[PDB]
Amino acid sequence: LDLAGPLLAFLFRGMFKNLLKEVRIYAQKFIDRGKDFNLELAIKTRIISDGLKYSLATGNWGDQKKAHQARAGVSQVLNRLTFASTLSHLRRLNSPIGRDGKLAKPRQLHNTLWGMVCPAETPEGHAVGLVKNLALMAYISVGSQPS
Amino acid sequence: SGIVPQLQNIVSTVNLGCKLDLKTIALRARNAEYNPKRFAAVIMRIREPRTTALIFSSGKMVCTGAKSEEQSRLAARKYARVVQKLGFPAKFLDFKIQNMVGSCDVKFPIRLEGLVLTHQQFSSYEPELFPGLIYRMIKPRIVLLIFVSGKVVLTGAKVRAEIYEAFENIYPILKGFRK
Amino acid sequence: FIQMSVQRIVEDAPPIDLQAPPRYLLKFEQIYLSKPTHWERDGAPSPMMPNEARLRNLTYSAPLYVDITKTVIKEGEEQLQTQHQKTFIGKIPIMLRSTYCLLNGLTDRDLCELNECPLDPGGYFIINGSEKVLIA
Amino acid sequence: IASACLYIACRQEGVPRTFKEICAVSRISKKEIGRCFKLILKALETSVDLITTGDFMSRFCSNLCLPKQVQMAATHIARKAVELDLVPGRSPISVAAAAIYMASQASAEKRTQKEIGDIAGVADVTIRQSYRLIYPRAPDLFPTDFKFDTPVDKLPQL
Amino acid sequence: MAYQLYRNTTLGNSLQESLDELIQSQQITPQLALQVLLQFDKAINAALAQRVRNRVNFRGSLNTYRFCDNVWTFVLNDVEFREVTELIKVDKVKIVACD
Amino acid sequence: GYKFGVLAKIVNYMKTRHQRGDTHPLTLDEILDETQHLDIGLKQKQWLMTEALVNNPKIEVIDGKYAFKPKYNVR
Amino acid sequence: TNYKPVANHQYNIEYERKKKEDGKRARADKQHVLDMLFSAFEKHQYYNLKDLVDITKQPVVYLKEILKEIGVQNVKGIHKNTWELKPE
Amino acid sequence: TVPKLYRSVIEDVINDVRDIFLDDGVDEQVLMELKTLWENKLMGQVEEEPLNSEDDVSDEEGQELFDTENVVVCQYDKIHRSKNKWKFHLKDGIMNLNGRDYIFSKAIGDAEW
Repeated sequence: LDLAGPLLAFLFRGMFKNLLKEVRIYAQKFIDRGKDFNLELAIKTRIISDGLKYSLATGNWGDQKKAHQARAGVSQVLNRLTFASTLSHLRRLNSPIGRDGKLAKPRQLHNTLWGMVCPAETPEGHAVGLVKNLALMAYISVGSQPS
Repeated sequence: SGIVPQLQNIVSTVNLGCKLDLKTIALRARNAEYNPKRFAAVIMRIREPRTTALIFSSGKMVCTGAKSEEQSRLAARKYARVVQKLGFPAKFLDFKIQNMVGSCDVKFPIRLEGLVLTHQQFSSYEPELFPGLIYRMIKPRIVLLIFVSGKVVLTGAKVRAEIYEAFENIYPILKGFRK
Repeated sequence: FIQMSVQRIVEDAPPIDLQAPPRYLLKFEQIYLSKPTHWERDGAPSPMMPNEARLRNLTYSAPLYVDITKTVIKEGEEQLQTQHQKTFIGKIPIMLRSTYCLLNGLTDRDLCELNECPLDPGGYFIINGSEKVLIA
Repeated sequence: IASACLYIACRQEGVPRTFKEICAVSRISKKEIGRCFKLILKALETSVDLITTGDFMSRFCSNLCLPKQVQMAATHIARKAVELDLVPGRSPISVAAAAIYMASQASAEKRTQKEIGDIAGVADVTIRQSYRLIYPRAPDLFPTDFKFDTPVDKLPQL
Repeated sequence: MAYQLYRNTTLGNSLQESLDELIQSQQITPQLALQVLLQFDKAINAALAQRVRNRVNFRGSLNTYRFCDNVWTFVLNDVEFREVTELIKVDKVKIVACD
Repeated sequence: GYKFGVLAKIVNYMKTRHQRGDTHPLTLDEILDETQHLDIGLKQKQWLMTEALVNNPKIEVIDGKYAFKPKYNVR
Repeated sequence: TNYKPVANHQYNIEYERKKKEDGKRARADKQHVLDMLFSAFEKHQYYNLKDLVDITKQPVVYLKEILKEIGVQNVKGIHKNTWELKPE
Repeated sequence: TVPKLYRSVIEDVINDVRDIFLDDGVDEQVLMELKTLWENKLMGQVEEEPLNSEDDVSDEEGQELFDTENVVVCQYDKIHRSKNKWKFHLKDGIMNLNGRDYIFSKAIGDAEW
């Protein structure tokens, strides 16, 4: 399960690579010109600010120009209709279909969801079995170094 | 008004009507300095009129530093004669005063903030770029530097009458903004 | 992500090597985050409360700074190493009620003073005033 | 052109940034921004209201981590000094920095001359000159309802 | 084919005179004399930049100046040379500089 | 430098000489003196004499000497 | 402490100072320029206009006029059309 | 002090020309004779075209013709003038004052024109 952290870390490296690429391009122009470059001016601050903001604002992941392959629906407006709907939305699990989902049907309630995903909560309609919810005592590991 | 601007600098251009070798002039001229890397003209200076003249290979010369029209022409003639003495067929053709600079004091402080507000269309007051106030006179094409200390500098005039006319126009305006 | 992944991402980025022949290097070492801040029209920074972000349609973002060390070699057996401490590089949206949120460790009474519901669980972002939840 | 336009836009919105502040964010020098600044006004036939000392007090004081009372006193001192004509011809930014220094020195949060110069973009020598002009009238410039951590009579002299 | 500054000096004049004397005796070809002068100019130029580490000061009045081929020809009148150890007075002096 | 930086000045100097109006031919040695190429290589003297000063369309061989070719040029 | 107000960036004034000290290239006499061009021709058959400017250290317009007077440019199908120092 | 510098210069000069003398094929005995002789010698004008209306607008032109006065040879690192005064920033150089030879490394000079 890719939670907010790992999802955000996926964006940051793409946006940080653009930042490092941008300073390389900016510095190369001045170095070739023969004059030293100002580091503060070389950094484009809008790359990280707007990149992270844009993905969270729209739910598209990857750069804006790369919306063709950008995953959609990761970021959604929090449901504030009731407190239960707020709690459920913050524990919602998504199962993208993509190519992998085609090979085996993930709508069915698998045996292994016991204690991890609620067996009853799932939207009715096209999204049956694809959108899931954590069980109350279900925990998703945040990761640690195996050193 | 009782105050007459004093011409501080006179810039005039004359044509000697003959192509000149800048290298030769520098080697022979007493006070000439030539540096093609820095500037493409030859800078020569004289003491009695206290003026500096730039000499170009095309034969045109610009004289600056003269405090009066008579001095500028006399200084320009002296430079033209000096070049002639160096073996060139220098002449004195179409001598013209290109710019005149005058300075004067109104003998009272001036509120630049009020002046620019009332004359925003002509006044550009930017203390960050320059402490003085840049007033661009219209009827005479004269640019005036008005300062809080009261000193007024007039520039861009082609004839002495323009300097006096410009100061006459601006003096009542400055009087109204006395501090 | 904020405490470890962002720093690891910056640390793992290769140093920028540029050749003219003077040579230039840029190394990013330390990452700093300030509390979510909003800059007024006059440019005065001030802490941004989540309710103000919701009301004024702001993004609950924290400034991000990185320590950058620059070394320049001009083939003259001299090396100049200049470090720009806390170089602003962007703003990270902050998940509410997280360690880097202003509503961190505040007691329930403190939250009410800020017009925040103590029963509110947090775990979302305010992006242009909209509360955005990241679906796993 | 863009840097000069950014400077004009800040002036037109009532939140001026000094030419140095705009230069610090642009590769263009302050000299060239001023050159394009004047040309743009002629081309557009527009004008910008003259900046005042209080146009920078909020940004400067906030950037200096000074309390609100110090900012209020700094604003009052700078406006009063201009009203009294204690600093004729001085740039508003220089007066604002000097006014901030006087108010800062009179409170618990004290900022050195170098600190104010860096945020204000004004050399400590320039701050020293403006501060020396207003120091004699320090009790008059300070707001009447101001609490002095350091008494006005004991303000730094220099 | 060099800077050729110190040729017009007492040291330079003596070397030139000596070369002429040898030439009159057919002992050295004119090309050799030119090579010797070029080597001499290089040697003196290096010697001055290396073995001269003394500071002096002077004041005076300027009468004439010139600048051509990156060569100054200042002509000063009533120049007073001030040094930590000695002071000198000269009515007129010509300064030739290059860079 | 060698074999290339000496022959050019002979042609360039010769062109300037004609502009003064001196139609009189000039010898190989005579031109070398005014071109500061008296130390030219021995095999360059013959190469210029045999190839450069005859193949060029601006060199006229007159009474064993060399003169400019203003007749071919329109004057 | 970021983007602190500054009258001019340090890199800019240093570059400006260097350009002022070096100064603009002057127009040398044609004979001297021609001699340098011919002398350098021995080193390599062909030269680029930009590279040739550095060697001769002359104005581009002035250098081009001198080069045009004698030299010509040949179209090469490998990189681009470049100047050839041989007049013929 | 000055003579010692001259002798050191001679040592550098002879060493510098040794390779040249070997290269050109001239006997080394020439150098020995060269030093000997070197040491001995040392020890309403409406119409304005005419410019003749003014006469004697120049001073004596033989100032540089003689050059018999003291001459200073130096190298300049910076020379600037501000409307009245010429400031000279001259580095290592040599001077010939009243026959005596003076050598300096760094010098500063202010003059009025």
